[PDB]
Amino acid sequence: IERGKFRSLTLVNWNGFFARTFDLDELVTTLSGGNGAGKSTTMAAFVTA
Amino acid sequence: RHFDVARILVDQAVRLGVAEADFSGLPAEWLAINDYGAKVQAHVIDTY
Amino acid sequence: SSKSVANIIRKTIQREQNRIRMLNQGLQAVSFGQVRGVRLNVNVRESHAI
Ligand SMILES: Nc1ncnc2c1ncn2[C@@H]1O[C@H](COP(=O)(O)OP(=O)(O)OP(=O)(O)O)[C@@H](O)[C@H]1O
Ligand SMILES: [Mg+2]
Repeated sequence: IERGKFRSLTLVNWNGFFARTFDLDELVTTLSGGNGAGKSTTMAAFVTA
Repeated sequence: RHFDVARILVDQAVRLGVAEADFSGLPAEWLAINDYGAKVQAHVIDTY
Repeated sequence: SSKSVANIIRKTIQREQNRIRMLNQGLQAVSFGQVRGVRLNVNVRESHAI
């Protein structure tokens, strides 16, 4: 009961992200932006962490 | 319709300059923008 | 025979380089994301020039 949750993700001094924090949704978080916006970059930050 | 509005407005707003506070390292808060529980997280857009 | 070989390869390479370089100007700064233009670079390999 009471599954642990990932609350937030922080990027520091990356290409395009000097300092950016995203508040992770409990159910679904949806990145949206044009090609090259850097969404793949964000998932990369996650997984590398 | 509110959602379909919010999105569009943001699409129009983010093309207009940037927010200087975003380089301060201080995260912005989730300000409520209506009843029923809608929230937004964005710094003020200062630098046009 | 070796000299002649080297010569013909050199000529062929030059011709093709020129043709490709002329072709390159068939592109007009395409807009894709942060990509603003596409180009083909052709260059004889020094490792092979030797
Ligand atoms: N290792 C890298 N070296 C140089 N530029 C990179 C690198 N990784 C990403 N970029 C650039 O950073 C920007 C963000 O790329 P990214 O693919 O994350 O964007 P996107 O909008 O999420 O698109 P996609 O839907 O393809 O993931 C693009 O300009 C990409 O070319
Ligand atoms: Mg991406």
